[PDB]
Amino acid sequence: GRVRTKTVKKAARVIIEKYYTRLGNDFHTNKRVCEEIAIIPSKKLRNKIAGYVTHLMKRIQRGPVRGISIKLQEEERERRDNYVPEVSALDQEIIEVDPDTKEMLKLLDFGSLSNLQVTQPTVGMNFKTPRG
Amino acid sequence: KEWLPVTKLGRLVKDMKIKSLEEIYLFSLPIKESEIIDFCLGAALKDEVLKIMPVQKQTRAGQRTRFKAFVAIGDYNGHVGLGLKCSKEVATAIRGAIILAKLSIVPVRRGYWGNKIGKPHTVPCKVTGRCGSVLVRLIPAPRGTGIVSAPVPKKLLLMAGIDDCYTSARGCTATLGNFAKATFDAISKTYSYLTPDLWKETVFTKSPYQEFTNHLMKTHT
Amino acid sequence: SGALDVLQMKEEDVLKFLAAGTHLGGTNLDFQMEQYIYKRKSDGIYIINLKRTWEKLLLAARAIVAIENPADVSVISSRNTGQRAVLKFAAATGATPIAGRFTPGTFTNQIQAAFREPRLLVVTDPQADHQPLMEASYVNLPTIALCNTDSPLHYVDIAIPCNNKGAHSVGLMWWMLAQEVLRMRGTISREHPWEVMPDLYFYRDPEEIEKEEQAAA
Amino acid sequence: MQSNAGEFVDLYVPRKCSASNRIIGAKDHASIPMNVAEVDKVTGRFNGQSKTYAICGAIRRMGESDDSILRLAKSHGIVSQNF
Amino acid sequence: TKKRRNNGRAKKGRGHVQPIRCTNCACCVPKDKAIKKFVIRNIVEAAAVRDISEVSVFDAYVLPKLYVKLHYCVSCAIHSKVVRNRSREARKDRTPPP
Amino acid sequence: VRMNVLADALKSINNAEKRGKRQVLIRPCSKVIVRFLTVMMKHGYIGEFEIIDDHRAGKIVVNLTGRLNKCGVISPRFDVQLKDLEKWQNNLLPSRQFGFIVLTTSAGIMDHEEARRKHTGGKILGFFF
Amino acid sequence: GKCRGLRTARKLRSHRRDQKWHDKQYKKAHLGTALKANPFGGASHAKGIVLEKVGVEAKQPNSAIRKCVRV
Amino acid sequence: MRAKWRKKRMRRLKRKRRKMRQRSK
RNA sequence: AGAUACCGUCGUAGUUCCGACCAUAAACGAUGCCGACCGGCGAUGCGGCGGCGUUAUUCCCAUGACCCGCCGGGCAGCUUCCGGGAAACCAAAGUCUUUGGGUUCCGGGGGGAGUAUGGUUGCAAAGCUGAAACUUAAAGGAAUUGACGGAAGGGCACCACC
Repeated sequence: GRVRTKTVKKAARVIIEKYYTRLGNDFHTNKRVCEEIAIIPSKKLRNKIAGYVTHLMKRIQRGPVRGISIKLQEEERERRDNYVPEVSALDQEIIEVDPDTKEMLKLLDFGSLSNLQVTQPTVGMNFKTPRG
Repeated sequence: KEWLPVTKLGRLVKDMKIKSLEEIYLFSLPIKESEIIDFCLGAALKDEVLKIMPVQKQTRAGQRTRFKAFVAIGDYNGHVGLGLKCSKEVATAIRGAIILAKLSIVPVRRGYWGNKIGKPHTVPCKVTGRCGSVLVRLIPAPRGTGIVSAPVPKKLLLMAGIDDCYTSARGCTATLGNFAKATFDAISKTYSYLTPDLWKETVFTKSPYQEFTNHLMKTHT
Repeated sequence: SGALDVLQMKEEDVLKFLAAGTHLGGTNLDFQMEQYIYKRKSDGIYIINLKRTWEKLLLAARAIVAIENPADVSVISSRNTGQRAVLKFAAATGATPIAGRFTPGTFTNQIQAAFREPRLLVVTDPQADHQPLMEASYVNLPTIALCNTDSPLHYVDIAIPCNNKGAHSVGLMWWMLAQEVLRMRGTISREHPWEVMPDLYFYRDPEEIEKEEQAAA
Repeated sequence: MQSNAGEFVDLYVPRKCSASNRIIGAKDHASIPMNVAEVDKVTGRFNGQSKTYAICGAIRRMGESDDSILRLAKSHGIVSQNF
Repeated sequence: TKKRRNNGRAKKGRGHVQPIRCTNCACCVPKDKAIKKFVIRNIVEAAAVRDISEVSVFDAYVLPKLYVKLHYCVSCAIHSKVVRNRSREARKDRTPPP
Repeated sequence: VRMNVLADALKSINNAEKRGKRQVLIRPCSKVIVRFLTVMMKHGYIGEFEIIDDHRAGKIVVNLTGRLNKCGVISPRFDVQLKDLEKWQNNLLPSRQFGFIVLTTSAGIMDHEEARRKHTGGKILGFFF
Repeated sequence: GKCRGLRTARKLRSHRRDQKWHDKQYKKAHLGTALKANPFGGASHAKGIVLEKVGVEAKQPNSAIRKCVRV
Repeated sequence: MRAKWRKKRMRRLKRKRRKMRQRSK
């Protein structure tokens, strides 16, 4: 029966978004930081916070945290800011084109193209979910 | 008192960069600040409370009796509103409802009945307004009449500066909750009503979020 | 967009709208989508007329350019399909994104910290991202939507008819949207293709992030 | 707006819907200015002038804004006549 | 006040449907009005079937099922907890939960 | 059945205003409808229309703007003098600036104001503002 | 008026002439049943000889004797 | 009293009221 | 306690058919009827049309059984700031102070009372028509919060249990 309170959880989240630098994985490293970055009149309330901090400091190293938005999560977008892969689905020369879509391009400028491949329409039209 | 404003609409008001709230009723942009009204129309503003109505929700043991202040508002030249705020004491609701009255002050269209000569005196059409079952219907009158009405819908039509009017309240006007709002809606449907005056096609002049955008880029983030 | 040969649907553009799966529509038809549809296929699929896909997005780019401030144009995606697709628009264009969880009450409630008072909204799915549409209909906030054959044209002012359901169909319809705004503002010329790849905008499946280490090993 | 003299006698002339012609009230908050940026025939870029079409709140919840904005730009010289 | 849109029943263009009797009571409740259940069930449930396969002379004889279409009156359906009161929006769900 | 053509055809135009439809097909085409619609055209509340000729009663498609608030008929056809006309224009029109009661005078179908100039009343048709 | 027709004055007047009797104030002032049963008989006042005194008890929550007079 | 059984008691007594008018014929 | 009650066992008229009477029901959709107009969609029922294929008598077609849609009318449905309404709700209860498409019946605070009386039909029970005296500050509709239930479901506790 050890569920963290809102003066422990929020109080921890205010530290981590501000102080990602000073904290770490180990408790005793960032137990003593809470003497500097918090003015707490309670030894018990300190360990409750500083303990939950480390549990969230193990969650920035495995994923993102819910109530966080840091320079590392600006850096997270920065890494895939220009993620350019191998030539994707818009570098294809044989593409599946539906035959009745050949009519809606023939009416436009695009009668017959270079890098398409046509198919044939599917008889025995059975698409609907059976009623019930 | 400062009022360091929050909204983009209210940010332009304090700097005296919007000329008046005549643009605000053109672009239909919501006055969600209470110091835009006290800035402009606060000058000749007279705030009078209609009703003090306690309401009792039944609790486990005893009653929780709150109070309600139906506050009429308006300068005597072309603007009125109605504010309803429910609070547990008599000093909070009266102070609180004037703010919600100011947030919903509307322009009233006054004009002319019969010969269209002199000062604007009356409602320029037979507007209607109905909330609940109350049906207060405001008609243009001949000049120097006074508002021939009940104590309360006169009390708001006096505040508008609409001197000449013929009222015809219909339904349960006993409940002053529906009787102040229904008369208010009628003088909120004066500029909702297309008269042949308004046919000079409206060209869409530049919005104060477009007009003053460079002011709205280097005063905040 | 109207009988200009410069903003004509180019030869490089149709083969992106074929390969992505944007002509591939739904089985159900909203009555106000006959105005954006050619003809119903076999297997009950609606062909979105890809000229009537194109023509709308150009004015939708005129709309974003018509806003002088690039910042206040909010861009919305709560469904994962377009969360990255709207986020890559944000940095390039100079706009503000909503990449999952729009807080109901941001535009109306002042004293919420996230108080966007925007001037224009861009919406992925009107059904999924329905929450800002209401608040967009509570302040004078025009509504742009990347609509579909299934999605309604409700509370939206310009519709961009897409297949906004498919994974790689969404980000391509965001890339063409992101291009056309930067083209008009004065980044890109209509002689050369834009260097930024549309696959950048496609939302990467965390199932397929567990693959690429082995895929090209 | 005229009195018998002729001068503007009311305190503002309100907006009027570009789609339906029914006027836009002082607290119709669901109303929309909608500016469209003007494109040069050859350059393909913003000029400085702007193309404006407003719709009242009663039409956006009707679902006929993007039917009317479509027509307010089909034969006003923005979007293709064939379309 | 009109609690249900249909009048607690499922006739809309008849006026008269012949009543089939209750099973728990014998209340004359109309056909559409009655909460109808159709039971499709083994004649021995789960514990006895363990044994009777050894007493069955034939090569793995699958049992006959027992078919009861129950006709509940509304005072009987809610006595035996077949049906159940629902919230004002939950009322209108005609979807039978598996 | 349809017992008033000037009512049920102009009940059809008012639903197309309140919705906001650009044009409306009003199915009966009587001699009274055209000379009603013209007095809304000549005063310029509605745009122009055309009467579709089949070998039946015709059909009418009217180009509507949102300038028309309400087209309101009066049934039956009540006789109106010139002093009684003052009371009709009171309770049935909004302001005494805009809004017309059209009525079938001996001189032909025209608004109350032209019947006031020409000094000849008749049976009443309806109003429009 | 449910009927509005131009020659319907002999049903508007005749129906009004019928349904006015369902008005409880009208029928009271126009029958010979209420007029006769009035102890005064269409009078504003009346003299009368006192022939006993009645201490009439007050109706509901107010417990008091309303000292009245039989006349 | 149920409006049905009030109606029944008014009927039983109408049958009685008629019987105390029948004896004078 | 008592049940000329609920429960059980018998059981008379009744239930059944034919021939007459009777004319009333929560006869309810508690919503008159003919006409027009004003949203969307999935269904379905009947008729007719148009549209690939599947199987059916193969001996190819006429044609069913499916199948995609369309149209006409009916039975309801689903959604919606069309709009209304006191609300619950309703594409009708909408187009209604911005009040008139036509027409029938009918209501006028609660009781007294569908009572008295006459008239009238019925074999009778009773039906239709139908008051008044006197009486009274409410009767009521819808919804909200609580309390309560010999209502349903979910919790907590050695001042409960195991």
